[PDB]
Amino acid sequence: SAVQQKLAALEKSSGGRLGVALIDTADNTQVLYRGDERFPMCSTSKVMAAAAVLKQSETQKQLLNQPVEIKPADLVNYNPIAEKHVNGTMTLAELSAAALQYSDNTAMNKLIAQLGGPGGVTAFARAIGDETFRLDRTEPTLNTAIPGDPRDTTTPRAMAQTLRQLTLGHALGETQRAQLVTWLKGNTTGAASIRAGLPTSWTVGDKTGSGDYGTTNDIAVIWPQGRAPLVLVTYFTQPQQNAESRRDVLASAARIIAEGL
Repeated sequence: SAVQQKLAALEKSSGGRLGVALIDTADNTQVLYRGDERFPMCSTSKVMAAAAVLKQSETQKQLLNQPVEIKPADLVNYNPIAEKHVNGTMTLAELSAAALQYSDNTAMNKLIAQLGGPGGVTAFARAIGDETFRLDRTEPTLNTAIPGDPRDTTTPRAMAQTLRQLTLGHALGETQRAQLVTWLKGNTTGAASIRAGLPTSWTVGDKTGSGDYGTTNDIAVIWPQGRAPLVLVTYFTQPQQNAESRRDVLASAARIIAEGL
């Protein structure tokens, strides 16, 4: 198609490997580029950890208010929010918001621990029908993004269908889904990625991710005005271990998707 031609040209211009999955909920049509190839998820995996805790709270009705201790030994490499509460507590709601809206890596590890380890996050993916997602490590080693390493990867198609079910479907209860949507819409890290390629008028909720090998990711639910929502996943990784992040590639992919409605 035309969009596949331009996405292929974008990739060629960039020197990296680009993966895209779009779901248009209006007719359940899909646009895919390298949709079945594995990409390192990096921080986009935080969406699944938060979703898994939200699912837990459908039964444990007060779980999100449960306080969790933040101690100096919990701090890893990027802890913008948890640092503000060392030697205090944060609730699981506050930890989920920090992981999602600020990509706090300590918050992610607390969520992994609440679920019983990386296998508890992966188990949730399987329980909603995602047989591709795999979380293997905690923060920060899950970001090594080594070429060919299947650990901590998913595919664009799989992540698009899962993100659809979590935010617009009913994988979660009603109050839980609305909380996830509210959280994604208030992300602070995404201004230069998918958002930068879309009309200023559309509402976006997204989660970014970055890691070694110049890995630059963004997953998003998009609410155009007067139009059914869209789900867009953009994954990007590069051949050199020390390559720079390329958020512009993600904005460009989104702009190519958007021009063709």
